[PDB]
Amino acid sequence: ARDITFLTVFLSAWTSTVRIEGPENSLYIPLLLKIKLNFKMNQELFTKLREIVGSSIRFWEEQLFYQVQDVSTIENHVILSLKCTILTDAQISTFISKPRELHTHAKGYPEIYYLSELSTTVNFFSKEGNYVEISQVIPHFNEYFSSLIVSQLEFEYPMVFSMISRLRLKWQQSSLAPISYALTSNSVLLPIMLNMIAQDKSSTTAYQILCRRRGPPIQNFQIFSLP
Amino acid sequence: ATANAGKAHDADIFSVSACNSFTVSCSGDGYLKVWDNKLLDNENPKDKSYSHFVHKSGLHHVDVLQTIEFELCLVATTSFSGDLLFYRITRKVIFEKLDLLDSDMKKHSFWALKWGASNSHRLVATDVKGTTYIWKFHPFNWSPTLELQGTVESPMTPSQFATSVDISERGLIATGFNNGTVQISELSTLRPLYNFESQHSMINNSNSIRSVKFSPQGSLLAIAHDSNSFGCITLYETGERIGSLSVPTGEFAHSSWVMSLSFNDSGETLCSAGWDGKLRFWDVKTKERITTLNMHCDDIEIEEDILAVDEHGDSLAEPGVFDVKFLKKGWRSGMGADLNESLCCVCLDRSIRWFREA
Amino acid sequence: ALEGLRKKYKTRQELVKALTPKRRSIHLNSCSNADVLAHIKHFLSLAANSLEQHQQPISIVFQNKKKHTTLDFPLNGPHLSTHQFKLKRCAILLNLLKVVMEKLPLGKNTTVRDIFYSNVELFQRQANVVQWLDVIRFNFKLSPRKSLNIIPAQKGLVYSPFPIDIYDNIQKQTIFSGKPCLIPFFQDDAVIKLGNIVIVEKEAVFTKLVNNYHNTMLITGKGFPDFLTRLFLKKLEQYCSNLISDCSIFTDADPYGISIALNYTHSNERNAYICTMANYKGIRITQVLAQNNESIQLLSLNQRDYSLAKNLIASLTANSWDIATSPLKNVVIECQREIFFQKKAEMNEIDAGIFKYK
Amino acid sequence: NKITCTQDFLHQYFVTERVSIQFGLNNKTVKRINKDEFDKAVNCIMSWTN
DNA sequence: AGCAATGTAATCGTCTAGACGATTACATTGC
Ligand SMILES: [Mg+2]
Repeated sequence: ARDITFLTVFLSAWTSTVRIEGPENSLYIPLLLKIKLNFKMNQELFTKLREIVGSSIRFWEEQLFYQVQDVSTIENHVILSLKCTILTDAQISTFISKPRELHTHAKGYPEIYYLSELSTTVNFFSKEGNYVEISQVIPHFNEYFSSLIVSQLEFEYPMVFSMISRLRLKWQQSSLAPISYALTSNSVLLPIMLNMIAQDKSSTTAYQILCRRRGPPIQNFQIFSLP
Repeated sequence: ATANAGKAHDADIFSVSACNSFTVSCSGDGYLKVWDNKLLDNENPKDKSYSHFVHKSGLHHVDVLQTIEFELCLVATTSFSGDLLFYRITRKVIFEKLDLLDSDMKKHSFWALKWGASNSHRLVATDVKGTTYIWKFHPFNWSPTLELQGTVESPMTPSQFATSVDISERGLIATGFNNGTVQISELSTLRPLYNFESQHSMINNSNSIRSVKFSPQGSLLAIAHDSNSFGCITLYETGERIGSLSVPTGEFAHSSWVMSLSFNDSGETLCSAGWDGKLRFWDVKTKERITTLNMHCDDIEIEEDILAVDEHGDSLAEPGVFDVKFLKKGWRSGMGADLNESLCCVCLDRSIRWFREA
Repeated sequence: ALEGLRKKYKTRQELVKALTPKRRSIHLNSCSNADVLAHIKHFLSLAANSLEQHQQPISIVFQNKKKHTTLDFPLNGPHLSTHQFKLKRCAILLNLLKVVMEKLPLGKNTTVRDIFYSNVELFQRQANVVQWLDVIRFNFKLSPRKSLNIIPAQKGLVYSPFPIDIYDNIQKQTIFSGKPCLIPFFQDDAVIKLGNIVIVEKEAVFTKLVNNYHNTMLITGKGFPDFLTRLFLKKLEQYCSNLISDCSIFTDADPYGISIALNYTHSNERNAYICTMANYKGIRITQVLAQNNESIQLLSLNQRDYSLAKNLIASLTANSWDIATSPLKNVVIECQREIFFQKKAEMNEIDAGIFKYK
Repeated sequence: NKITCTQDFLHQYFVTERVSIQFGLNNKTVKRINKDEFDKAVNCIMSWTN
């Protein structure tokens, strides 16, 4: 049971976690995806923190192209039920599952793993103690959930927390079956092309700031904006 | 009644002007053909055609300016691509092209043109879209300069062709348009005093305005338009209607469009130039026809000077008239130069014929 | 993971170009069926095996019409331009490269329309198929017209009172007398046999002449003529010039008709195949105002009708100077006349016997 | 492994910083903090209050 | 309906790092 838990970057002192349900050239795919944000802080504080957490629906719906369902709180958490808009179950089946069993041979297809939970453990240490101040945590909810996207979550998981890569996938997935249907009169190359699109590095946020920058207004990145 | 300058140009003459020394006339074949006003006894104006190539696209409008109070004379002309082409004609004759506008402003197609004499020389010109600019002359070691002082934007949306313009003495820039709506402004205020329209209350059509001329005093305002198959003239006294000069048979003054018309020096007559070929002289009091000048191509037996066939093969026995002008006293030379007031005309068969009555 | 990409490469540049996926830039180019078949098969196989085994992001690079575009597969340009839906051009390219494979060995040409209707939900337009065909035709040093077994769809229609007989060594097609059918299709070798020419537009006046028919043949590409109609006219002239006489285009007065006629008359400096008999006797604005002396026919010029009328004045007069003598003199004068007059005529409602001599 | 910082990479390389209106990725308020100094600081903060 | 042209929008070179401006690109007129 392989699990990956990102190291605690002390920006305040918090952590993360990616749970995977797979069997152990790979392709990572969203489940069917709940993002937990338990604070673990040893008032209305929980209410306002949940307000900031739920203020990111505009991000999750206009940048990552997700679909929020529940903002339920299981007694400690501020989880967000997220269902992918691009990688729907129909697409998940059609792109990879059909050739993964129809063309049964030593193909070399990428073994698809999964991921469901992203449990963040942001633990603030207020200078005055129990009391806090509002709008003072925006450059703390924006310099963690943007740094984590920039550093690794766009490299090792370019299908679930990548803005531009998912944008490209939803832009060019329509002409993804007829481009191999006209190349080998089959659909063998669909998993290979879908893995190559994820493996592309020229669509991550790292190689996108450093360019000629013809178009300014994209990748707002100002998530968890105060209402 | 005067020496006709037949076959002047070879594509199509489109306008004419008078300067008491010059009779500048642009045309479609690119070059002006200024004619000296003063002949001696019988010298044909054909050898006096001091042509000078200006722009190969073509020319439609032309207007001059004479200031004698040391003898600075200018000639403005607009092309069929849209360009102000001032030409300071000195005196033999030299065509020094002048550049008084920066290239930055030169982005639109100017259409109309008319000079305004100083009582402070002024020139205005309408754009194809409908904008109307207003310059001001500062000639004053020697550097003529055209300076802007206003621009009366077309109120309508979408905007029309903005056919004609005027710079009347007291100041009323009657910017005609392609369907009524004769914009009226002020030279020192740039604020539209009125905004006229076609008094016609018939079905929706395209009744264009061909000419807008004022009175020497500054009271009357002649308006020439067409009811899409005829010619009509309705006065807009400073629109407010005074009357509709026409002829009995209906409500029309000509059998085709009234392409151009001009006022007189005393403001007591209104000559007309129609596509029907006649020159019917109106009056501001009786509003009745005075005389008719039918045109035909049989004045000279020899065919080398007269033009009767167009480029395609039809017979121009019925030539249209694009522009006529009036000359003040002592402008033309010859018999009856001082006792009579002369006028010039431009026809379809490319023949400029100066005229004189009585 | 940045642990190995940030602490070892330490430059803003020299990294976005080095740590870029290894792209196999593939050229489309490397006059017979077997040669093009083998080259296209080599392209398809080299793309397919590279995607399958080596996992290589392909980069299709080719040449376009000379006055360079590269279609990368995984949109691997590190510049997210808003206008970037580039995989719908690549999947049409690679889909036409499969229809070429499926149609070359049969040796029977297929029209563009059938190919489009086979996969309409993918191509989404019949213009896209033609656009991408005229690129892989050029990149293969093949003629756009004599090409890899893809043909036009016979837009132009001809009425002829005598059975003309084409002769193509693809065997002969035959236009029949008195049956307004489409112009038959043939390659650029046929010896056309007869057993005059009046060209029209809009198919409406043409249908009216078919209904009336009071030895004149009625060639007519419907809008702006197609390649088949121009080849038909050219070969008809060059094989039967001693029979036919008085070719005459017939378009209305809009500054569109003067371009439809110009299509038959003469193309740009690179004008290989054009009918040279195009004596353009069109319905001009001086031919409607003469018959207007028997919903108005005359329509005022808008901002498209004119903007395109003064673009055939700047274009025609670019190298040739003398307007007095030129084959485009008639076009330039008629083009200036519409701009000056501000009103365009029509030919649909003013049908008469002018089309015939009598 | 561990994540870097959005500005650590943004400042190691020479970015003209005007992307704040375009990318919104420039927050000047806080930066990366070493784990040892942060730990000792929070320990001192807790020890002061008792 | 097979071909074409206008209009503007977007990107691509130069010249002052962004801008503007002087160029191509393809969508939306059109017959
Ligand atoms: Mg038409």
